[PDB]
Amino acid sequence: GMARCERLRGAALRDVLGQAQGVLFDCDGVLWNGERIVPGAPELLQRLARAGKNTLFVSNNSRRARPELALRFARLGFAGLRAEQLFSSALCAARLLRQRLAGVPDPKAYVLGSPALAAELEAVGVTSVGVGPDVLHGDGPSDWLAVPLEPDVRAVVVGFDPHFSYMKLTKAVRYLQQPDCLLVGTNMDNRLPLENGRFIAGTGCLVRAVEMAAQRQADIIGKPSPYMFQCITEDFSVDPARTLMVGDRLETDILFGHRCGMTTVLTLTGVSSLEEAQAYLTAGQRDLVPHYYVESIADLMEGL
Amino acid sequence: GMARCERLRGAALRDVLGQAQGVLFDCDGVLWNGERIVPGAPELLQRLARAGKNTLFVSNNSRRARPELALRFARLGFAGLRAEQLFSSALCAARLLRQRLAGVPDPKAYVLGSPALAAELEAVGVTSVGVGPDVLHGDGPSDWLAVPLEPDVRAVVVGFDPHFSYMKLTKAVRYLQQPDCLLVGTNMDNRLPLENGRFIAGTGCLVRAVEMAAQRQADIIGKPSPYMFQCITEDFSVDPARTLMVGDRLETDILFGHRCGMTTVLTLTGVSSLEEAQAYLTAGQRDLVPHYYVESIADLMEGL
Ligand SMILES: [Mg+2]
Ligand SMILES: [Mg+2]
Repeated sequence: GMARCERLRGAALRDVLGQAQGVLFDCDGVLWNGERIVPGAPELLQRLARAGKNTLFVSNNSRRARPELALRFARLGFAGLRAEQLFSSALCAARLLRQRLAGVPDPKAYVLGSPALAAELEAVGVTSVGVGPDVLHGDGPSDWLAVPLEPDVRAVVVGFDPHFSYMKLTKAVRYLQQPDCLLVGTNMDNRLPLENGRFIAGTGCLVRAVEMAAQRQADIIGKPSPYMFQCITEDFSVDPARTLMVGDRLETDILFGHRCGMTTVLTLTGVSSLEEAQAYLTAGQRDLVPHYYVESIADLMEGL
Repeated sequence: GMARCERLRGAALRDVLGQAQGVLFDCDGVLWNGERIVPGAPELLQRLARAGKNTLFVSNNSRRARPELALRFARLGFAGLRAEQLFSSALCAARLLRQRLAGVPDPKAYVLGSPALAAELEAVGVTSVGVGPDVLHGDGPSDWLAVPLEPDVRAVVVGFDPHFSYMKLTKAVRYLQQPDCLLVGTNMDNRLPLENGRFIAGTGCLVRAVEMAAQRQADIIGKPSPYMFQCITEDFSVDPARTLMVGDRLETDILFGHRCGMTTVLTLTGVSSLEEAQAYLTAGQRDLVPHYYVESIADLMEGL
């Protein structure tokens, strides 16, 4: 219940991991950093599998699709992995629209995002527009507002989009003038972590901008939004009480666990540090303190 | 004292307006709506001048320089207007940087904004770069982050920029990696009002985007930011107790007045309606309740 931020070892470690029906893994900062993977991570999955434990993988990535993600696992030495275990914000975004755009014929979405995100939409029957560069044509507003749009658009989907422009912001706002139109954000992250400790602006910057202009609260898919779990529980029977959430980041992965009622395990490889976790415990922010923590997910094995 | 949202007529209209040493006007929705001016607005100004009252004009516009704004006034039938009375967010942005870069040699700023905003900076001694289109080329992040920047940049200034892109956002974040660098936002408005009641995304959307990515709280110039007043009091001696703030919007102009200690007057020829004012008074949110209100600023003449 109350995260004591205890290091998960020996007696407690065998208990909690042992009792777990399944384990939920963030990918970046947990299983790997770039193409260089965390020691013993592949073996951990093998043993989790043989222990009879369901392992699922969750990612706020919105740039590259399920197929190319499964391959990434293979490239990095993770084998025997089914695509059905992979859940990205783009996938779950598509899943949301399909449910919302139920009895709507020829469902269309304006997409400020990647070709992958489009693919995930196209896999659920939702056609896409907006992917790619949209440079600003015209002298002033009257020109920008006269650009012909898609009449069948029933949703604005903001994912990660390096081609995000004021022009796209305008189109999205225009589309959203129809109240019935949906606004979806793949994730609210302010930063996208990069391989060697670098970063660039995160999708949440683009989402928040559209929200402000359109004066709307977007539906967010990715962690720490509980819908990520919703997306999972539709496919898998996941008793959160018997499932561990493992992540490197406190503001995404851990908060996700608490909101879903999962026992959370912070790994000290990746973004967050223990000092920060205790600082939250230390600061009274009851929802960002991990129940347990480990130096690396490799430490989890003796629990099996 | 406590703004009761009273209708300003006869005795009350005679009292405070009579006692007022000066009057501060927002332009859009007060003096005019688009190119259509409020009947008798020019007359009010003529009569205020002869009454011996200093009139100043404040705007969150960042697309028009002081000169080009003065012309708008003259061409729209407002005569005897000195440019010294005009205060735009772009102008005050320049005033801020000049003060903050008080002793920096060859000061440079990265500007996500208009050529005008650049001019106000260039008139104040601050060199500018970033104005105009900045298309994103390169396959991924490593390419985007390897783009050579201008070394002398000591400030990021976010104004209204229809060329705003993820590349510009990226450049801004990189500049801001040096903590000593400044982050300035001309205004935080969610929307930019257009001639015929239309609108487009406001500067505040872009600013918030840069803030999130760079994890910075930008310094805001325009209303309702008190700095707009500071910018003015550097030029004019304004006793706020003897100065009227007149505006069409409650959340920008009126909030601005309360924060500066000016007697606030809502004109109903603009964005806000009387209904909204009564809602705030009813709700106890004192900083958005106008002390007084008039159907049009033309009603103020009988106070003289
Ligand atoms: Mg991660
Ligand atoms: Mg206005």
